[PDB]
Amino acid sequence: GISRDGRHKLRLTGGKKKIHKKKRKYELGRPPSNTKLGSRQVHVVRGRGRNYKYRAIKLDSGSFSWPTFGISKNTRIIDVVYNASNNELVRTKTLVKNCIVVIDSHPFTTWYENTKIGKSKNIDPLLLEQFKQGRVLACISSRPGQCGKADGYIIEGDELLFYKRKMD
Amino acid sequence: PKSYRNYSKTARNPKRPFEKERLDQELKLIGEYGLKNKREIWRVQYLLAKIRSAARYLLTLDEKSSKRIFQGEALLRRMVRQGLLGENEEKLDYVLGLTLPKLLERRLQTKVFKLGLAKSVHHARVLIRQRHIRVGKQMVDIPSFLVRVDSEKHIDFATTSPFGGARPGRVKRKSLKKQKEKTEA
Amino acid sequence: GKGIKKHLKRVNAPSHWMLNKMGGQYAPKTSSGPHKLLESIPLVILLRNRLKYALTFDEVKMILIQKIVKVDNKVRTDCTFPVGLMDVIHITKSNEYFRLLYDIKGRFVPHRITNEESKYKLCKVKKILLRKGRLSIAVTHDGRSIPYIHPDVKVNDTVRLDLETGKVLEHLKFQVGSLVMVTAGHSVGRVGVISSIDKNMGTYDIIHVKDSRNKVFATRLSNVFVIGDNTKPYISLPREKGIKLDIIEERRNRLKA
RNA sequence: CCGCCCGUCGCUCCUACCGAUUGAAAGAUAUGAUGAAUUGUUUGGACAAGAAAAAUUUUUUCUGGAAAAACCGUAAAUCCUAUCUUUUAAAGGAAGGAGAAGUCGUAACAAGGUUUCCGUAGGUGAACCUGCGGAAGGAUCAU
RNA sequence: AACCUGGUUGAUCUUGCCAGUAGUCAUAUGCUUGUCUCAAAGAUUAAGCCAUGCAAGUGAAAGUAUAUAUAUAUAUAUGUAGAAACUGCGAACGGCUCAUUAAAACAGUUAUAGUCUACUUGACAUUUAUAAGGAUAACUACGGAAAAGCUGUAGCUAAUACUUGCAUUAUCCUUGGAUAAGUAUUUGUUAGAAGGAAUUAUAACAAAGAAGUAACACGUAGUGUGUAUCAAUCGAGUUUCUGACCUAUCAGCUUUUGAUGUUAGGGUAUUGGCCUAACAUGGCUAUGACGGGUAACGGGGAAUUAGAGUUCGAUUCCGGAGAGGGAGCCUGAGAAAUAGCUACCACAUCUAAGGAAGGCAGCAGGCGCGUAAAUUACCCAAUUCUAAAGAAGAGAGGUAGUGACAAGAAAUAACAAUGCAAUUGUAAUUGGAAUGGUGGGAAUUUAAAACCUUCCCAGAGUAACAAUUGGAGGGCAAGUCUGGUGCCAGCAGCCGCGGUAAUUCCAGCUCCAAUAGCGUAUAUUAAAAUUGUUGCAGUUAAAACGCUCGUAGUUGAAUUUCAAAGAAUCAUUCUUUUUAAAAUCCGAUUUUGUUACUUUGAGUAAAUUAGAGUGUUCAAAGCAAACAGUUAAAGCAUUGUGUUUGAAUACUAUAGCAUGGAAUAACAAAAUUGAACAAGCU
RNA sequence: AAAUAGAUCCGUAACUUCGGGAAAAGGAUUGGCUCUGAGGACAUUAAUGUUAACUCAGAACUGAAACGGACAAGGGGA
Ligand SMILES: [Mg+2]
Ligand SMILES: [Mg+2]
Ligand SMILES: [Mg+2]
Ligand SMILES: [Mg+2]
Ligand SMILES: [Mg+2]
Ligand SMILES: [Mg+2]
Ligand SMILES: [Mg+2]
Ligand SMILES: [Mg+2]
Ligand SMILES: [Mg+2]
Ligand SMILES: [Mg+2]
Ligand SMILES: [Mg+2]
Ligand SMILES: [Mg+2]
Ligand SMILES: [Mg+2]
Ligand SMILES: [Mg+2]
Ligand SMILES: [Mg+2]
Ligand SMILES: [Mg+2]
Ligand SMILES: [Mg+2]
Ligand SMILES: [Mg+2]
Ligand SMILES: [Mg+2]
Ligand SMILES: [Mg+2]
Ligand SMILES: [Mg+2]
Ligand SMILES: [Mg+2]
Ligand SMILES: [Mg+2]
Ligand SMILES: [Mg+2]
Ligand SMILES: [Mg+2]
Repeated sequence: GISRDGRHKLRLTGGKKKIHKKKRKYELGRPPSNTKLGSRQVHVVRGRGRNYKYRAIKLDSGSFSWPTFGISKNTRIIDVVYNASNNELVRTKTLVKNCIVVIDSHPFTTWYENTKIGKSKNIDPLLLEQFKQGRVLACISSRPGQCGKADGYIIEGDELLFYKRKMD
Repeated sequence: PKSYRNYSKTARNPKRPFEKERLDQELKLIGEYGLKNKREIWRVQYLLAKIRSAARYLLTLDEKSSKRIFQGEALLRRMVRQGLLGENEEKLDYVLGLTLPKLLERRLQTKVFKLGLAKSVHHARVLIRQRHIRVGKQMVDIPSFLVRVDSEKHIDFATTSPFGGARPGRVKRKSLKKQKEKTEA
Repeated sequence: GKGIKKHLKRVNAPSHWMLNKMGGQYAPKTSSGPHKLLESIPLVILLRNRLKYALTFDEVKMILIQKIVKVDNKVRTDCTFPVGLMDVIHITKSNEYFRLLYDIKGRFVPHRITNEESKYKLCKVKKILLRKGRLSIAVTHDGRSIPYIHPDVKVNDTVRLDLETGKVLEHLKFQVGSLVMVTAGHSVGRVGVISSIDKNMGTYDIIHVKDSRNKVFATRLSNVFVIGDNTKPYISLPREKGIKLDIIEERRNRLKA
C-alpha cells in the first residue's frame, strides 16, 4: 500500500535511481483519519509491537483549559472557524491539531464562582465580550487521529488579536 | 561446504629445460646419493631456498632488535638441532653457507649406508623399504626421513626382522620344509 | 522472513573459546541472560571442554538434569546459560568451588576458590537510575538491579555483594591509586594500579596503568574493572597474578625442561 | 642494368561499405485509453440474541452481524501512438586484400635520359602532364 | 635465480615487432595407469522445463479424558498408561542461487537527546469467595459429490480456550485527622542526582485514562504456567565522514505531475517532500553532472611477481537480493513469507464436461543446452536446532558410492661366485636370501558395513607381477645409420625440409628428456625499461601544434634564536646547564598561532598469510600432548588423592579517535595609518 | 456525398536558402449550481474607513455520460 521509503524519489542532482528491492512492510503508510464533528465514534488500529492507537471518526466534546489560571473543564464543541493549512478543511468541519474552534463557555464562568491564588488577574475585556454570548474561541492541542481525543486551550492576548484579524 | 583442511606444494621446475651444466650436476648428485628422479633434488632446493630467504631477511634487520633476537635464536636452534651447523658456527651468517650436499647428507638412506649396516646406497634404500630398520624403538620405512642430532645413535635393525632376531622369511621356511619332507620320505 | 538468527557457525565463534575447526559446522550459541555473548562462555563449554567432566553434549545434559550445578547460588538446567566474569560455581557432588577469571591471555579459567570465599562476588556499576518516590537503583555489569544504593556510590566504581542475601557489604571507589583488572583488547588479564585519567570531552576517556614491574599500558575507560583498594586485592588471583612477560622472557622461562 | 620496378584493363576467391523498398524482426522507455484484485470510510440488513400481555403469535427498543453496492486510495494486465537499442533482406553502385606464364605502356631508382618532392587548381586510356608559391631529403657548403 | 635466444643483410651496427621459455586453488580434451593418504565436483550456455519419493515438528511430576485398558486397598477409594480432538510453542532459523544492482549495495568509522524488540535474566503492583457464566470440538445418528488435506443438519460434554468478579492496606500533621482513592499514555500551568549539551530522571496543581495485581496445575519451606512497569540480553530500522571498472562519435541537467528550501498539518514504531495545502526560486556540473556499457553482486581473499605493478574473486565466513514474471494481503514479538493466501500474464495436471488442483535457484533423479560437471544409497552415533525439552524429529548434518580437478608419500629389485673390458664396470653366465602387490581367515574399527593399521596360512626368475608420453637441422639435450617416396604424399609455433645419395616426410634400429605420468587448444602473469611514478622515445628509425595571447591546473628568489659550557663514552654515540620577554607561589613551579607532515598509542572475527611449540613412522596435515609404574613409589590433603601442561606474537585502509615534535611547506596576523600603560571622568 | 472544425492545456519528424516546415502528425478537457483565491482608486492616520470594472485560477455537489448541445466551423500522410 502506502510506503514511506525514498527509493522512488530523485537524487539531489536530478538523476533517477534504479530499484532492486521490494517494499518491506516496516514502512507502512495507512490512510488518514478524517475526524468530523458528531457523536462519538472511535476505532482501533494496532502498531508494530501490538501497540494500539485510537482513530477518532467523530467527536463533539473534549477537555479545555484556561491557561491564565491553570484550570481544565470538560465542555462541548460548537463549530470550527479557522484552519491555517487550507480552508477546504473548515468547509467540511474537520478537527485536526491546530484548529480554531468555538466552545460552550458556561462551565468556565460558573467555576469563577469560587472567587487558586491568581486572584489579582483582571480578566482582559475581549474575553468578557465573548463570555456575554456564552461562546469563546479555543485552539485544539491534541492529535485526534492518534489519541482519539480533542483537547485544547482558550486563546488570549496577542494570539486572539491575530486570529480575530485573520477572520475578516 | 568445502573442507577446511589445506595443502601445499613441495617442489618447483627449473625454468630452463635443457641447460647442460645444471643437468650434469643433477646427474652427479643423483648417482652419488642413489635417488629416483629430479623431483627429489628440486624438493631439497625448495626447502633450502625457504631457509635462506628467512636468514637474509633477518640479516638485513637491525641489531639488538627484538624481532631479530627472537626469530634468529629460534632459527639457529632449529638448524643446530637438525645437525646442519654444529657447535662453533651459530651466528646467522653460516646459514647462508649451507649447500645442497649438507641437507642431502641427513637422509636415513645415507645414514644407514654410512654406519656400515649395508653394502651400498641402493642396498640401503631397499632395506628401508622392506621393514628392516628402526630409529629408536619406532620402525621407519621412508628413505627421505631426516635424522635429528639426538636420534642418530639409535639406528638399528627391527625386532620383527629376520636380520634382527626373529623367524626367517618365506623363502627359508619353504626350503627347510622341502628339506624336511625330503629327509622323512 | 528475515527474523532473528538462531544458529552459530564454528569459524565465526569467538576465538577465546578455542574450538576445533574440524569436527562440526556449528557452535553452542549461548542463550540470552546476564552476560553478553562475546564476554561470556556457555555452560557446556565450561563443563565439557575445560573441566573435561563430559565427553559429548548429551552427557552435559544428563549432568544438568540432576540438579547439582549452581551459578551464583542458584541451580541452572539450561545447557547454554551464560556464565561470565566474576561468577562463582558450585558442584555439590564433588564439593568444589570456582571463580572465573581471565588469565594473562584472553581466555577464561576456573580458579578453584575455597568454601569461605564462595559467599560473595564483585560487581561494577554501569549506571544509576532514579525512579518513582525518589529511590535510587544501581545497574551492574552482571545485569542486576540493586535498590536502595548508598548515596556515595557512583557510576564507574565497584561494590561487594553478599550471595545468600542480595545486600551490599562495602563499596570500592574509582580513583588514581586503586587496583584494577583490564578486560579487553591487547591487555585482557593484566593487573596494575592506575596512573592518570584523561576525560576527553566528546569522545572516549583514556586511563594509564602501571604494573608491579613498573611497566605501563593504557586502554579505554569502559574496559576497566576495580578489584581492590590501594594496598591489596579483595579476591584471590590466578598463579601469574596478572603479570605479562614479553615473548623473549617467556621463552627463556619455559626452557626449564 | 639482359637489374629492379609502377598504374589502368580482363579472370577467380574472400572481407567490409552506400542503397529505392514510408524494408523486416526482437526488446526497452514515456504519455494516453480501458481496467482484475484489494487496505480504509459510508450505505445496506438474510438472522442472533435481549425488554414488554401471553399460550407456543403480532408489533417496539438495544446490541452483534453475512451477501451486495458507492467513494478516495495501492494498482497486476491489454491496446494504440512516439522514440531509442540490437540483429537482419535486396536490383544496382563502388573499394580493399589474395592468386594465376594475361594485355598496354615505361612513371621511380644513375643528371633514370624533362633533377626529385610539398600545398593548391585544371586536364588526359593508364602510370601521369601543366600553371603559381615553397624545400634540398641536389646533380652546387666555393669565384 | 633482479637471466634471455632464432628471424630483415653479400656482410655490419640499430629501431622494431614475430616466434621460442616458465607458472596458474584454470577450464576442456588425447594417449597411458600397480600401492596408500587428502578431497573439488550442472557456476559459465537456458534465474530453461520437470515424472516420482523425501525435505518441520512437538507430551518421562506439573492445561483438558466414563474412547478405552490396568494395579493395589476392598461396592467404594487411591493410583499407572493412553487412538482422536481442543489448547500452547515453533514453522521469519536452516538450505539454495547470483538475475537485478555503478555513490546503489558493501567496507572501515559515527548517531539514535529521532525508535521497536518474543523466549531468557534481575528488580516488583494502582480507582457466591468453602469458588461464578454459556458454547464448542472429538463422539452418536441421518447425508451429498466422478474427483479434492470438501463438508451439511440434529443431540451431548471440558479446559491455563472464551468470559465475569470477591475482598486489602500505605503516606503527611504516642490517639485521631486528611484519605492515597490510578501503571503506561495524552492535554494545560509550574519547580528542577546525571550529561559536553535537557523541553532529562523526578516533584506539585487541574482534566482524561488503557492494561493488570492467581475463580490455575504438580508434590515438592519447593516448583510449573500467566501477568502492569523499569533495567539487562539475543536483534533490527533509519543515519555522519571517506573509499569503485570502460566511455565526451554522452555537455549541460532537475522543476507543469516534488525538483531545492520555509510555515501548518497527516501519517509511521520514530526523524524526513515520506504525503497534502500555501509560499519563495532554488539544487548539481570539465575536480566530469546527466547518460551509455559491463560475458559487474560487495568484502575477508587468489595467481604471478627483486622492488614497483598487472590480472582474478559465481563458489567454506560476513553483508545484500530472489523463489516462473509483477502487484496486493492475513496471522504474528518478528514476514510484504512463497513446500501462507488473493488476482492478472505465460506454462501446464485430473475430469463422468458440471468442476478441482499447481511452482526442485532444498536432496536424489530426468529432458533440453552445450567443450564443459557424480547415487532416484545408509544413519541420527558425532555438530547443533525446535518442542508440552534425557527418551521425539531433522536430505540441516554426518557416512559410504562415482571421481588421473587439485595436493602429499612412494614399487617395477638387491647381493654373491665366475667370465670378460679398464680397483671397476657388467656389457655375460650360474645360486641362494629379502619383500610387497594378490587370494583366504581373524583381532580391531564402525549405529551397522567398508577403508587404514596388526597377526596367521598360501604365495616371484624371461621376478610374462613385461611404463609410458613426446622428441633426435638450429633455437634446444639427443644419428650424417638402414630401407620407401620423389615439389607428390607430407612435415614444420619461427627460420625452413621435400624436384632419385632427404641428419627434417613414411618406417626399422639406436639415443635424449620428464616419468605414474606426458602431450594439445583457449585465457591470464613474468619475460615487456614493447605503457615507463620508480623507468621509455620525439634532427634523419613512429612521433614538437604554422605562430603568439590566455582561464582552470601544475610550479614559484632570499630573510625573523643563531649559539655556547660541561659530563656519561672505542676521535665517536648519548645526553646534563641555560644566556630575551610577559602571566600564575614572599630570586623558585609552569604557559606562551593553526594545519600538512612524521613518532607513539587505542579499537579491530575467524578461515587464508607471516611466524613460536609439538617425531601425524616421514611429508602434505592437525592442535594437540608429555612423565613414573606386571600394577609403586614419591608428592599434598588427612586413610584419601595421578602430575605438568600448550592453544603464543604480527598484520587488519588512503579516511576517522588520542598523542611527542626543533627541520621542510602553506595559511593567519601586518599604515593616504595602528597599539599599550599611567591620572580626572559617566 | 461523408468524416474534421471554436477555445484552453500538453506534444510535434524528415528536410532546410536557418527565415521555415507547423494548425505537422497526435492526446485530454468543456454544462449547471454553491464556494475559495489573485489583479485598483480615494481620504482621515504601520490602523481606520468609502467605493468600483471585467478577467483568470482552484474545490465540492449534480444529471438516462451529457455540455464549441441550435448557429458558426481545416480531413491527414508517403
Ligand atoms: Mg523474500
Ligand atoms: Mg556431543
Ligand atoms: Mg625524370
Ligand atoms: Mg635495410
Ligand atoms: Mg536464511
Ligand atoms: Mg504543492
Ligand atoms: Mg563474491
Ligand atoms: Mg553468471
Ligand atoms: Mg554450488
Ligand atoms: Mg551468503
Ligand atoms: Mg526455474
Ligand atoms: Mg511473495
Ligand atoms: Mg519447492
Ligand atoms: Mg505464483
Ligand atoms: Mg536437484
Ligand atoms: Mg570435468
Ligand atoms: Mg516435563
Ligand atoms: Mg532410544
Ligand atoms: Mg625417424
Ligand atoms: Mg605480459
Ligand atoms: Mg612492463
Ligand atoms: Mg621487470
Ligand atoms: Mg621504445
Ligand atoms: Mg615549430
Ligand atoms: Mg509536410
